[PDB]
Amino acid sequence: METIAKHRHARSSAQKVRLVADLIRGKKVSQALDILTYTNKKAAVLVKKVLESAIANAEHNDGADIDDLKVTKIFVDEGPSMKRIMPRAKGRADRILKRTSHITVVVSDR
Amino acid sequence: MKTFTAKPETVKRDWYVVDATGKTLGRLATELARRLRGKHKAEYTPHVDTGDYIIVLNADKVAVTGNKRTDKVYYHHTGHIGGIKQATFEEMIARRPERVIEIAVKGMLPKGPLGRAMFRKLKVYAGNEHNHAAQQPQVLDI
Amino acid sequence: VTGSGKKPWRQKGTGRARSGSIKSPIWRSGGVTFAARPQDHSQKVNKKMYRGALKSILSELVRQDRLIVVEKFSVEAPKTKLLAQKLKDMALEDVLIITGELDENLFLAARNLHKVDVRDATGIDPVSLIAFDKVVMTADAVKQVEEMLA
Amino acid sequence: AVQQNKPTRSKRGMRRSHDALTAVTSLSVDKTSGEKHLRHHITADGYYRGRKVIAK
RNA sequence: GUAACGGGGCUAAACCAUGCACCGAAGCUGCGGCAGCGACGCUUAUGCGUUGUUGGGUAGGGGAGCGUUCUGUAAGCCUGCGAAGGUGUGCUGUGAGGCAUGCUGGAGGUAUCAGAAGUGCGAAUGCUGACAUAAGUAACGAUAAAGCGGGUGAAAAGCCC
RNA sequence: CCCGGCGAGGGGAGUGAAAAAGAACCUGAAACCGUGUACGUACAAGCAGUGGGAGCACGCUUAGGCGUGUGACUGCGUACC
Repeated sequence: METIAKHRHARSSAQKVRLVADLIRGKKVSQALDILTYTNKKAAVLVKKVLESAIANAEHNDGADIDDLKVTKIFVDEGPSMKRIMPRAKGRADRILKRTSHITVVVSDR
Repeated sequence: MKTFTAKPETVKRDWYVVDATGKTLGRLATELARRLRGKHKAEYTPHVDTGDYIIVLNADKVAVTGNKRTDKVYYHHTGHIGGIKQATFEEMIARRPERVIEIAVKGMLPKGPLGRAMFRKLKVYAGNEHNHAAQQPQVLDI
Repeated sequence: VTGSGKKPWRQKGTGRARSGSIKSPIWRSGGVTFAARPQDHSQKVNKKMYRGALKSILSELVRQDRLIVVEKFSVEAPKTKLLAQKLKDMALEDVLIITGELDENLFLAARNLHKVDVRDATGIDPVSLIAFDKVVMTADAVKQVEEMLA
Repeated sequence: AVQQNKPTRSKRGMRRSHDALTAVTSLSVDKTSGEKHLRHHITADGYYRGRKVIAK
């Protein structure tokens, strides 16, 4: 039994979040939470909330035990980009992309 | 049917010992290159190393015809602006006698990863003694 | 195409391809390169060629036994039920009926039957003679066709 | 000043081979309170080496 | 930077003369297949028995076809026992292609023979939209300057005192 | 109902023929960006393919020695308009 939690349209580029995600892939949930706690990255806060939500879903919806859970799958997907205009010198205009991402965490008792 | 192809994990390689005393450098080198490539075997395959291990003794006693003993020049560039260095046949024999045969054989072998692998099977010694008795080399009068 | 004839940007100086009109067919929302106009597709047919084709069609219908000649063909009242019953007796379902005089009772009865058409001797056309499985022509109608074709 | 050819996705991945983060090797455990903490750092509750440093 | 045999090397593995072998091309021959043009059997509503010969190709000329949308044939035919489209697999023709079928999809599609074209895109510093690259790089807009305690808050270098 | 900041965003439940029709909503192609598995890759030089070809993995098979993916090594080979 595997439980899924997602955070779609997160305000962060997929590249930045992927750095944190690779730290906890395949680790036990208890160990993963400790790693995210002491990671000085904004993406760490976002990932931790998703992981905590996935753990809660397992208890309430699947009736699983936290001691047996681990991060079996975790990946970050690119989300829609917001277009903005940044004035430059000599009247030139530039396009600014505010990239977002979809964070998915899967926890299983395996 | 398809033409037979040699298998690198089932090819038989033998050990031979050759004495280079008094042998012409070029004529000796061609025979060594021929056997290192396996051209003398009916199972010869261009993309497989089917040659034999060869031990060369007395590499410092090779012979050269004409005035090549003092006129043959070995050039090599170090990669820097000055770079160009040279040494005659006499100088090479005094300093690094093994390089004389090794250089000649290398130029006679194919160029590429496989040709480099073939060169690994050649053992050249300046003296008359070798420490490969465990391999039981067979005397080769070449 | 609605729009102005102003040059979108100057000929030289910018790193863009030449532009002269916003209505160019290359551009999106531009005009059609060879925009169509209303036209007449009708073709001329020689009188003799048209008459010859009808004679060939009529001859073929006789050869294939698709042409039926009857003394008369009419109904008592302008009721579709009567006409449909009549065709069942003659084993006809998709037929073209040609009569010398276009009786109003017969015309009204066949109006709702989409497989049945009633025509006058002068109203025959080459396509109709081929489209319908069978053609029924009254004896007097047969006579009228002869002078038209001669 | 600028590239003459578009670098490949393969080259992009090679450059990022050194961008991976490193996780803390392990967390110290306070001798008195027993809570995990960064080594040589005070705990979230204000303890350090079981001395109960100011926690106001 | 050897740099006036491609290299290794060669006193023949150089040069001259003679002789016999062998290697060597999409040339020639052998085997199988396709097509064009000729004459022949007066064969045949013509394909062969055969039969010789030909088949590199730009500008360009001639000949024969594939597929797409639409009209008739069609109030027919296929289709919720799953249409078009999307995505795989197998088979098939000399080619443009065609046929069948798993999954997706959830309502249209269309034989045959004819008819008409907004009928086939990689390029035009082509047009519009989407998304890459450089790169997590430059930069965050006057070098007048900040430090600490308390409060509020999920969170305070930037807010309040 | 549950995690979360009485958020955003999700996991259940329920509705429905369908929720991978959930309003960023029919169908959902391509560029582009990811996770997993098989194989190759850290002494080897160039339009990245082609001809030959070992090994490994996997599906077959009355061992039928074939198919599929990968491609050590080797001959030839300087895109298109």
